Amino acid sequence: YTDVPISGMRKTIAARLKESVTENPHFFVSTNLSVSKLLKLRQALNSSADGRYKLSVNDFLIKAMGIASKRVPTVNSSWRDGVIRQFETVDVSVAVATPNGLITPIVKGVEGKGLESISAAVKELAKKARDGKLKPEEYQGGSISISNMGMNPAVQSFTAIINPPQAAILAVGAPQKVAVPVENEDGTTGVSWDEQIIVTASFDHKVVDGAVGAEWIRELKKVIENPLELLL
Repeated sequence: YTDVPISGMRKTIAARLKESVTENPHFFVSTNLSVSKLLKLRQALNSSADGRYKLSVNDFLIKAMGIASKRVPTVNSSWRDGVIRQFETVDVSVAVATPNGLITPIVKGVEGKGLESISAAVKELAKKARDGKLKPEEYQGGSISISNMGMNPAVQSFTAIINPPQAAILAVGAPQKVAVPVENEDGTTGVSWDEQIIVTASFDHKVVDGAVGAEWIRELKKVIENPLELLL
């Protein structure tokens, strides 16, 4: 009936996603991260401030992605002319939802940067993405991506398409209350309510195998569920 035409900008993104799904054989690895200690650490770090900063879960996730990509360097790679290009630093592309679609500004040098610097760079790039004032060197590049959907409480889990020429992409669902067993100080078991987040990582099988993706997911889960390991 109504036949509004394609903008032309959508055609390049459609061809790019076509390239991604036709040259990257994707496989997904799902996990559930417990963030009950991460939320307490974020609450303490936000309460011990004078309005200098404001921390979110995405800052801890980007720092944990940097730590996990430094520990497993096979995921921090690409696919080039007969050659695998392996980087040292973790450059994390963060997806920002604008009314003109999707853009991925890059936070450069994630490992050894600082949570306040990460929060400042994410806020700068997000407000500049909403104003539409970016340079091509700010959204062209990166070694790993992350898609965030925590503001929507309906999305329990979702998958994402890998932006070429990267090798992996993360997808973070809304937190939910999951029943987790607990021992009391006597012999019986109990019911405790834990805040869990379903995290799905999509890997390219030409670069990352299933054991390498499982090791990356295990290190990410370790750094998330033990928040004091973000110091190291």
